[PDB]
Parts: sequence; structure tokens; C-alpha cells
Amino acid sequence: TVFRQENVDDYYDTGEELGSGQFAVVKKCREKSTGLQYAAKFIKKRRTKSSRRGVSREDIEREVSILKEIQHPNVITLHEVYENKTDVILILELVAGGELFDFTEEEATEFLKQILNGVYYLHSLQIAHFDLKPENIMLLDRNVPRIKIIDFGLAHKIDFGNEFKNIFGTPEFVAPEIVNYEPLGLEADMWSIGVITYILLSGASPFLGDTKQETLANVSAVNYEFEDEYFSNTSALAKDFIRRLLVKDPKKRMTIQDSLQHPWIKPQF
Ligand SMILES: Nc1cc2c(nn1)-c1ccccc1CC2
Repeated sequence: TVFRQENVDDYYDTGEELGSGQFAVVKKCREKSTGLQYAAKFIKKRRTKSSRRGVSREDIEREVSILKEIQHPNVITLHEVYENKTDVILILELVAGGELFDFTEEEATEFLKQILNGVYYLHSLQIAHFDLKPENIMLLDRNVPRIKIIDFGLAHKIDFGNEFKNIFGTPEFVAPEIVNYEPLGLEADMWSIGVITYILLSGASPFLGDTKQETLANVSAVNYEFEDEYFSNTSALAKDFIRRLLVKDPKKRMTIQDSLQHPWIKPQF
């Protein structure tokens, strides 16, 4: 699929940098025709088929295709796509409030519930995000707060219940099936939600070791505990919620629908 080949600079003006990835940079921008503001994500293209630098056209198109499908208040929307020789440029909704963690159980669940609603929408569409972590939970406007899940760079449509292709995010947040290079499904997202919840409530990371290999070993082993010093005041129900997500066997882990009915919620190298 081909994208808009006119110079993006003829239609938008860029401003402050908003964030980045390995082969991407995101800048605030303003559309010349309307004055509406967006975030322009410049994704570096691969220069050759054997290159390890840049993002493959296949991967870029998958992210674009997923973003086009979704319309939900808790997920980032895609406005337009441009491209040139070096970059594909996604014109995305402006999420200007920064990362959630930068910004009590009631406060934690208020944000957690919006994450759950957004993931419920995704999973309803058989879309696994595969990269859920605090850095990808943004606040639309931290001055009003509504969250927006961002960065669909690892996201996949799961049409056969699982995907088998060495998908791998950030060691602290990936499920044991990712660490062990096994078939992956929506369940992996639910693990990552348990990790996010643990950190939300405690400011501590459940599996984090001193090196990447230690973190990964800890994840695979389900080597974590609710440290009394960090969780003394936290309700048993909150811990129960987390415990049912941080389960090695994906089949035994709470689903997104389970998480919404849970008594706490219900009203790599
Ligand atoms: N890797 C990243 C990183 C970011 C974003 N997307 N991908 C983003 C998208 C829309 C608005 C704001 C951002 C900030 C950081």
C-alpha cells in the first residue's frame, strides 16, 4: 500500500519533540489548512531487504492497518500517512499530557479501568498490542485525566487464536510465553496489565533484575512477591487481581472480560 507522497512540510509545521522509539521520532505538528494539532511520528524505512536498520514496509503497513481499524477514546487515532525515501510519517492524534506514571487505589483503578476499556476494545477485535508498558500509556491532557494507549508497532491481528514469530517487547513487561518464544495471543497483554498494575500500586517492578537476562529469568520463573513494605496498605482484592494475571499458563490467566468482572474492578538482548 502506498502513502501520500507530497512533502509533509507543505501541509504541516512541526514543533516540540514528544518522544521516540528505536527507529522513530515523534514531533508536535500543526496542519496548515485547519490549524489543528497532531503528533507526527517519523518512522525510519529500511534501505535494503537485508538491512537490520529501519522498520520493514511489512511491519509499518501492519501498524498502519491496525491503527486505521480502531476508534475508541482510550486508543490513539491515526489521521493521515505520508512517506518519502527515508521515512513513513504517521500523522496521529496529539496526546500532550505525557506518560501516566510521570503524572491511592481509587486513583490507580480510575486509570486502570480506562486501560482495561481500551484493551477490551482491542481484544474484541482480536488485536493484541504486544507492547503494553507504562511508557505506552499516555495522558491526553494532564491538566483536565484520560488515557490513550499508544505505539502499535508490535500489534497483530490474531485470527487463529495465536501468532508464532518471535515478537518481543521490553523484558520487564513481557509474558513468559514471549520469553520462551512460544505461540502468543491476547493473553500476553493481560500479563502485561498485571505488571502495570503492580507498579501502579507500589512504584516497584515485580520481575526487574540487575540485567536483562535476570529480568527474563524472573519472568519465566514467575519470580515475584508482594513486598510487605510496598503493599502493607494495599487491599487483598487488589493483590488478588494482580495474582490472577501474573500466571505462567496463558490458559489460566484472567482474560480482559474476566478482569472487568473481577470484584476489585466491577462496580531482549
Ligand atoms: N514510540 C512512540 C512514542 C510516542 C508516540 N508514539 N510512538 C506518540 C504518539 C502520539 C502522541 C504522542 C506520542 C509520544 C511518544
